[PDB]
Amino acid sequence: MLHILCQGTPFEIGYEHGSAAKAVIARSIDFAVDLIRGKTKKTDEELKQVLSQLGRVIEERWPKYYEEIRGIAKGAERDVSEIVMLNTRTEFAYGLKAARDCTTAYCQLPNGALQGQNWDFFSATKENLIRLTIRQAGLPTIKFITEAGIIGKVGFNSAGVAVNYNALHLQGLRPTGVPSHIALRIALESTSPSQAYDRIVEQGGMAASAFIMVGNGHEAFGLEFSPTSIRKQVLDANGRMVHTNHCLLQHGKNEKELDPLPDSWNRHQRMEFLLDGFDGTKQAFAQLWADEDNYPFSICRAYEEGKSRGATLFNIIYDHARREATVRLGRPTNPDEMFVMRFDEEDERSALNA
Ligand SMILES: CC1(C)S[C@@H]2[C@H](N)C(=O)N2[C@H]1C(=O)O
Repeated sequence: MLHILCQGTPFEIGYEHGSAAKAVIARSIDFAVDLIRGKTKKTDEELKQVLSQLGRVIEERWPKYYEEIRGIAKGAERDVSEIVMLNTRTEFAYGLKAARDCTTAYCQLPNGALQGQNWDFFSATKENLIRLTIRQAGLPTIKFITEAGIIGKVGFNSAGVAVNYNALHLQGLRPTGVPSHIALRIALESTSPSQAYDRIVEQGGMAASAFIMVGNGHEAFGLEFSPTSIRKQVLDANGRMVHTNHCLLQHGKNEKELDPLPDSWNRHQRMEFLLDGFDGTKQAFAQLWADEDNYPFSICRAYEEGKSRGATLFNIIYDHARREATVRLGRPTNPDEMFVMRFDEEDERSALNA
């Protein structure tokens, strides 16, 4: 998988990403444009203006992230609004559709916690998956898997903070709220899960709906959110946390979950069952993500035309004890690629600002 090392100012960071992933970003934009057009009757000109409005929000509220977005645009030779689109894709898509009309686990264990997910989506995006190592002086070094062009997704940092992301569809949109991928980046720049929690909350409200898990070797929490609800998931009596694509927590009376997939319930029940017979070993933990019960709608999801629109596109396993993330591209039953991410002393020097 394309691996880009980004360092320096926010703009320089964005620029390296944009330059080195130029052709991949073009594919990301193409795919996003197709997806977006499927959700709306609006003309492209109107869509451009909405994106200009969203860009102005990011510029005002998170100038550091906007500067990076500007760098990505410059390096990829694309319009800033196109990159803004990539970084607000879910929110943008949700909003347009309203106008018109993943399996994750954390296990606390004696020889170190284990945390992981499968990311399930349209297969077209798998070829657009890249990884970035981002060094910013005085902040944790981040290593994360993302679709080319997007500044926050799934990964971990030199401080041991590991993040996971699940689609969730509670109703509501706040265009001035924090986009999900910005919140992911905020979590990835934090030195602990507690700080991550604090800094996400600091934003004063989410733009839309998703689920985010943040953990290290000691503690972990999940967040189920809408623009009007932030509910915290904690470890159960077994030191476990499981999440799929539906609300497990009680939200306010006004909250409304929109068309979650039936298999989201099946997969959660399945993973909890699997973790019951789980012996604690890293080998067995890795095998959980290859489960094919209820195929093609399984934990290891398969694309099957006329049944399931997506597949598991990657799996990540955080070995908290060793601060290593094992990544398997494609379906864990037969991965396209497998590699281990780890921080070296240079990554650590940047984090210390030494
Ligand atoms: C296309 C997807 C793989 S993406 C969404 C969620 N991750 C899930 O499961 N789905 C599938 C769906 O919406 O059919």
